[PDB]
Amino acid sequence: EVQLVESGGGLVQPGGSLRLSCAASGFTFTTYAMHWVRQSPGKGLEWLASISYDGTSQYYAESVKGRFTVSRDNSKKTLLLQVNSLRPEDTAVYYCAGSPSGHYSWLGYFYAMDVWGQGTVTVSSGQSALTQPASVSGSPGQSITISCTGASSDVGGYDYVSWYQQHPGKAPKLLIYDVSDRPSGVSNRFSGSKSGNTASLTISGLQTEDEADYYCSSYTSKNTLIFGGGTKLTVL
Amino acid sequence: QNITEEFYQSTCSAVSKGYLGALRTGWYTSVITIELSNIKENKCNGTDAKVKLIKQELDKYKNAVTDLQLLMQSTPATGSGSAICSGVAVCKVLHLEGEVNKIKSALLSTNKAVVSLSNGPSVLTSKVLDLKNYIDKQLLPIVNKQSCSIPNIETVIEFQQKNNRLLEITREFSVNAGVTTPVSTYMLTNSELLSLINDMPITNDQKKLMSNNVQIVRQQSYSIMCIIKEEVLAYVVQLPLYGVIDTPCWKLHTSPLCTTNTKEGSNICLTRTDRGWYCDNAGSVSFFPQAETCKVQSNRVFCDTMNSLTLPSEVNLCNVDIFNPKYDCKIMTSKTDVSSSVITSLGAIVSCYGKTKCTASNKNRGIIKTFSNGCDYVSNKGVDTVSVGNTLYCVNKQEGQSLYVKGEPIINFYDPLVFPSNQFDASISQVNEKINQSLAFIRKS
Ligand SMILES: *[C@@H]1O[C@H](CO)[C@@H](O)[C@H](O)[C@H]1NC(C)=O
Repeated sequence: EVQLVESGGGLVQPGGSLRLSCAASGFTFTTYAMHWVRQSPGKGLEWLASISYDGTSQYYAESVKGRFTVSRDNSKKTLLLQVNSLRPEDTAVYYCAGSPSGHYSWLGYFYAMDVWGQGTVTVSSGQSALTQPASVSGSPGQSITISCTGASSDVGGYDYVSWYQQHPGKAPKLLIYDVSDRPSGVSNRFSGSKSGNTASLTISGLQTEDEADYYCSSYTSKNTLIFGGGTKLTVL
Repeated sequence: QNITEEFYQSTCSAVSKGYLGALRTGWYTSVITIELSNIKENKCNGTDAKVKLIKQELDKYKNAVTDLQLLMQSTPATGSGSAICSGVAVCKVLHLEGEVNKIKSALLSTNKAVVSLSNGPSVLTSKVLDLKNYIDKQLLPIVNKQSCSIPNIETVIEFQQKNNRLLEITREFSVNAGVTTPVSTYMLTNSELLSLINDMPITNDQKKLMSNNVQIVRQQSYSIMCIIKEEVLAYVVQLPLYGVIDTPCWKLHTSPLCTTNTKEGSNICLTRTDRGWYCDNAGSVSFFPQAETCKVQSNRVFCDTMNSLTLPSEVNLCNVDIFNPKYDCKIMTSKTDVSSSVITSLGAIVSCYGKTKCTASNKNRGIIKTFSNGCDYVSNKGVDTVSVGNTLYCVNKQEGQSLYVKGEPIINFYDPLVFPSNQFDASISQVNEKINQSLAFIRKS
């Protein structure tokens, strides 16, 4: 019962400002670092921002720098993201995520995400520096493998690659952190590797629960986070 | 205004009046923070000199942080318990959980910020160095890869420059058991000192006073190490507060007054005691026996009241009439007639006795006076040096007016045989009672 819930959104005017926040329950805030991650409909994931346990350091992605600012009140136990100058290309589901490392402030020491939320919609009426496949057919009881290809700055130079399982219309769950380590509640069948510039997550003894979309992320050497395309596993 | 002098021939003493004093009566504490980086550097294939230099400077940063941590883990000794209590109470408040989180939140956007603690003091916190921003942005992405990337030499030099102040502060806090004085520029920069003086709840004459005599302010301050917790190094600077400014002050110089017989066994000596700085304070006199408790700058004087004595103002009347019972004016006695000189502020007292060569030669004209046996005084107007035996003293050449207050040397009023010469430190009434006891010792026999 480590529960995060997002808030603020609905329909909104192209222009003006907009505030989004989060809520923490089931864990100690001062030990966790926070992330904001969004997702357009029927499209991939895109990173946004992250703040350390003390809110001192705060480091963003380039595409959204400036128009966005992330804040945190550790006394009231919430995390805030303000949106200025909304654009019609910003309409997406905005997710709240957490990372378990505390007393640390470099983005590399909390580059993975394991706790997520439902997501709130922000719509306005009148994107992948990593690269994965899309079509991956797999008959049950066999082994297929997904390719997350980066180039030295991401994945290659840093043994810092994570892997996530997101089911259609639900929060993402963590599968692999570091390069091959996995958290609890994760089946043995989940297992990931790295060879130069390409990391690869492998899965054997395919089941029905496993038909889903899967993502990868890495530290970037530029002090940011990069998210892949997203691959559609089909069971037969 | 103008500093003047009055030499009292009757007591073989000189008093320098006219100084404007600044006596320390309070402490103003302030918290100085340095944002540090909690890192877990990890091994890469490194050989090239740039990776080693980065890892070397990085190891000096890690060992400096762990050395400062074990310093607060085991620093129970206290250098001066009577002067660091006010700051130690702040470090003890900071040791509570969540208080460091409070100052970490208030100084999030600015360098300086006021923080209301839970015990009520409104202390001023200042983030003078930000190493966490530099380590997390410029160094960890270069040396936390599988194999180290090759960094350029500009990063190596900029990191040695930023890390240097941390190493020197850890050096001072380690060798002195966490309490260093004076406060060095490593502990507090001149820019930070002037801004901290400017931001104090003191009068503008007091800010101008501390700002034109910043070195004296530094010599009367303390730097106390608090705690290293959650990527934060905090330490308190305790600055002097001069509640009394431009107060009248006096300086006493004393010298032995002996008789001038040719027999060392028929001469008696006497020297006024309690020589030093005297300053007016609320209708009374603050006497400072220790020499380091008063630093003097020109007309100005900066003294510390922590180790001082409060006496009634009638003690100044000991300079013109020492035999007056209205104040028990203390002296020391002996039968040791050894020559000496005291360079006063506007001149020089010379006590010459026995077979001794006393002279006052000038660089441009020879000796204009050879002193005879007894106690005398000379103004600095026209006099440059004073020679006593094989020892040469220099007379201070500051311009001012001297006044020779004539009177007979009091050593001629004492019978040598019944003088108490071994009694050492003694009040005037004590010696007078010893003389009444010796007349009682002669009537019966
Ligand atoms: C000593 O005796 C004389 C005799 O009258 C007296 O005047 C003087 O006050 C006495 N002094 C002391 C210290 O007792």
